Amino acid sequence: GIREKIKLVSSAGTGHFYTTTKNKRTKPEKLELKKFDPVVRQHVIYKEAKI
Amino acid sequence: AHKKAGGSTRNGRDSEAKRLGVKRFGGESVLAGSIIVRQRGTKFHAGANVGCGRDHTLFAKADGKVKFEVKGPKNRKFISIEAE
Amino acid sequence: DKKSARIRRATRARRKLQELGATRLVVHRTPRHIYAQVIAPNGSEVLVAASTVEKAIAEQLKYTGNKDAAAAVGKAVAERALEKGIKDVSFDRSGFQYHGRVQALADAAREAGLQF
Amino acid sequence: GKGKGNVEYWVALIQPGKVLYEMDGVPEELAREAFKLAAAKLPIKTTFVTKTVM
Amino acid sequence: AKLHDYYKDEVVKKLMTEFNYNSVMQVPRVEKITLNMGVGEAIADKKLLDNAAADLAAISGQKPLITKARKSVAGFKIRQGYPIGCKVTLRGERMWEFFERLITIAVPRIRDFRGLSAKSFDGRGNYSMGVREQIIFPEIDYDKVDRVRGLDITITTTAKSDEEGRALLAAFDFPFR
RNA sequence: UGCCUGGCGGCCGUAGCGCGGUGGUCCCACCUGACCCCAUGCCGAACUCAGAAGUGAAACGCCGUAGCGCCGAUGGUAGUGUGGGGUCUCCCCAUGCGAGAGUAGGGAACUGCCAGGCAU
RNA sequence: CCUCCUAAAGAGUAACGGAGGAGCACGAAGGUUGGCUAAUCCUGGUCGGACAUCAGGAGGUUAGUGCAAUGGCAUAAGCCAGCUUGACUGCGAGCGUGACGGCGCGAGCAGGUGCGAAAGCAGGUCAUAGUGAUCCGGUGGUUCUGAAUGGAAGGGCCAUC
RNA sequence: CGACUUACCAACCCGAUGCAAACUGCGAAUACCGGAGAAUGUUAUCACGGGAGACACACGGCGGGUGCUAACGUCCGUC
RNA sequence: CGCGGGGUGGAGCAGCCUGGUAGCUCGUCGGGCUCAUAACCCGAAGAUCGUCGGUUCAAAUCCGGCCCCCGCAACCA
Ligand SMILES: [Mg+2]
Ligand SMILES: [Mg+2]
Ligand SMILES: [Mg+2]
Ligand SMILES: [Mg+2]
Ligand SMILES: [Mg+2]
Ligand SMILES: [Mg+2]
Ligand SMILES: [Mg+2]
Ligand SMILES: [Mg+2]
Ligand SMILES: [Mg+2]
Ligand SMILES: [Mg+2]
Ligand SMILES: [Mg+2]
Ligand SMILES: [Mg+2]
Ligand SMILES: [Mg+2]
Ligand SMILES: [Mg+2]
Ligand SMILES: [Mg+2]
Ligand SMILES: [Mg+2]
Ligand SMILES: [Mg+2]
Ligand SMILES: [Mg+2]
Ligand SMILES: [Mg+2]
Ligand SMILES: [Zn+2]
Repeated sequence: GIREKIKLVSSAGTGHFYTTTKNKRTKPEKLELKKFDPVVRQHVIYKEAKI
Repeated sequence: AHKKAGGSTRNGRDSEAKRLGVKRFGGESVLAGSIIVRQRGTKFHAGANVGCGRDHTLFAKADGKVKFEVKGPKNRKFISIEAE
Repeated sequence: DKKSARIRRATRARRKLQELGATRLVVHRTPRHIYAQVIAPNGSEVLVAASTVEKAIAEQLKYTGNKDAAAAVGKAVAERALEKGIKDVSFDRSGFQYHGRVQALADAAREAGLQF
Repeated sequence: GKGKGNVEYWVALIQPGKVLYEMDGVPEELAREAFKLAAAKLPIKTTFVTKTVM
Repeated sequence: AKLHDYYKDEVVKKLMTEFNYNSVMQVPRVEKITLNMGVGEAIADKKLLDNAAADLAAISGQKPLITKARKSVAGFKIRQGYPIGCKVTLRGERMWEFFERLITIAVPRIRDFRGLSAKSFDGRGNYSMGVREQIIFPEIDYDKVDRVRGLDITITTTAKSDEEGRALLAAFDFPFR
């Protein structure tokens, strides 16, 4: 709906990415999270990117 | 007055019945992980060896026999699994 | 009431422990005395009990209501539990903020040997 | 068909024994005449009853 | 703590002899002193609430709590969570300090002061009195008073009834009438 | 063993509320004071800490009270499964189940474990 | 598609039957730890009232639950605050529900995390709506294949539009 | 600036009455699920596989919606 | 009878579809210029939104009806 779709790409260099939805207007700041990366099997910083 | 008049209705909507209610009744013997009752909100509560899922579905966590009892100060209904 | 609020606070962790089946080291802190009990998972049998109210513990204490009296009573209850072979319990702070006398009792028991 | 109908009048379902009208402060015979006149306007058989302790 | 000592040494004796209390612990105390100001004008300029809270901090020696709307009211154009007042609660030492300051300084500075009402006991023993002007407190500098911020003061007491409450307050030389 | 108190329960109103009284050696509570540990979207109020002067005032405990709440028969009534019957949109009979409300009445809980105090 | 009733005390059950809602929202409104308890009314109180903030009482959850209705909720699922990413990856005993496609619940196991002293809780939200199969394609990984051989094009598998 | 009544309207609470599919501090009969026990029944049960037909129903009884407690009306549940 | 609208100062219209507040013109009132009137000039007031009841903290607005006013349709036999 009003929320767009973004992908959180791993910062561990795997190329793996989670996907999620974000309210662009109300939270313009990018989103960073510590999410598990199965490729390197460690929790690493995941940062926002367009789908 | 010849044929008829006319007039639409605003209703005629409803939803698929969810098949809630007690699945395994008191005295039955369940396998671990058997759903004992699907419900909306903890109408029944989780007693011994009984777990409550997100949709408040009660599932037996141990093999045995179901047992309903009124328990607690609020006279609530608890499902327990007697060890069998 | 203060004790009503304390009971309301305690009830959640008490029920969690009671369904888990853990042997329960329940504390009870008053302005003058600090009591400790170890209770069976059914809740109706007192395994061990150490308190500052009793002479054997009190006579080695200056004031019965401070961190040092709490350490003494925690040491005593832990040693009696180890003599009864209780070994492994779980801590029931009974709503009291885990801090001060209660925490000192907990550390005394942990160092004496009770596992929690 | 095409839905239900519109509300036209309001009724009160009557079962035997229901004490419809009550009256006080009048002589008994005049009460009988008044109740006869009223019952003549109703579609249900009636009877004249009095007050009792229980 | 001057008035606290005066309490414990003379007011207790007066109350014991007067009401024949069987226990000394039955004598009324002073639980708390609450100073409030409802800055209902903050909804236009929020800064007004900050300045009023600064005045209350000057009066009390105690940073205030910013009380917000309990429920949205449209008759006053306030939404839930809008800050619309500031309050302070005083207990013990600062209780007694402010209490003495009030009685023996601020009340005399009230313009045209004739005597505080004895009808302001809320049926239990709590005294609520309204101060129209914050200039009566020397803690506030007159020359910077941008606006006449009032306030209201609630002396909360362990008295069961207004009779006992007002006897306790009057024993403190409280200016009734 | 007796009685009081504290803790953990059992049970969940015959157990709760009201009203009257009573308890401080012990316990508990109020209480005293905040470099402190710890703390209040302000406040040693609460949480916490160091204590113990005083009072059982409040709370709590106990006792007594029926004004309520609560429980509550026997009987009858309503409904109702099966089989029949009637002037059948409602009923009746045979047989089985049998309430709800109400009435008499009961009713100011009872009980286990551990610890402490007192009298032993 | 969701909720109540009809629906005849298990499930299910129709009508152009009687009532209402959905085509989302949230990086926190999620997790955890610690803490707190509502509506309303009365009394007293500067501007300030029927309704603003303050204090006390009665009351008892008659409140709240991001949005409908139901069922729940005091151990709170309601209200604050700290740290946070479990709104994790691979599975999954056993069930429930469907003609099927499918849909749901799920302890436990492995890895690696968050909160807590710890027990423990956490693979989204109190639950039930918030949605569309297949094909055809697009993007990123994957050397699985890659028509003589080595590549590559393409295709497959995994994530996703 | 300052105050009286009434002819009446009526909230809360107290007591007394009724009504409800979308009300419940109560609550059956039946039906349903599970367990044990005999007798009886040509396995009457389930799984797998070959072949189908059928998916226009009708009336009567009991519980209902709709209709006018109308219809050999219409839509349901169970015989 | 069905379906789409409309009800806003004294008259005609906006506003409302995006709930936080009602404007324009004519008219009315007071004064002014005129011997006087009209025109004209300068100031002012005026509707709480058909109506009932909801929703919402707040309803002209959203909703459900109810009342009245227009428009389309009310057919095949
Ligand atoms: Mg339908
Ligand atoms: Mg009975
Ligand atoms: Mg059903
Ligand atoms: Mg049925
Ligand atoms: Mg939430
Ligand atoms: Mg939460
Ligand atoms: Mg929800
Ligand atoms: Mg090749
Ligand atoms: Mg390739
Ligand atoms: Mg009913
Ligand atoms: Mg067909
Ligand atoms: Mg058919
Ligand atoms: Mg048919
Ligand atoms: Mg049929
Ligand atoms: Mg039939
Ligand atoms: Mg019926
Ligand atoms: Mg019929
Ligand atoms: Mg027919
Ligand atoms: Mg037909
Ligand atoms: Zn002087």
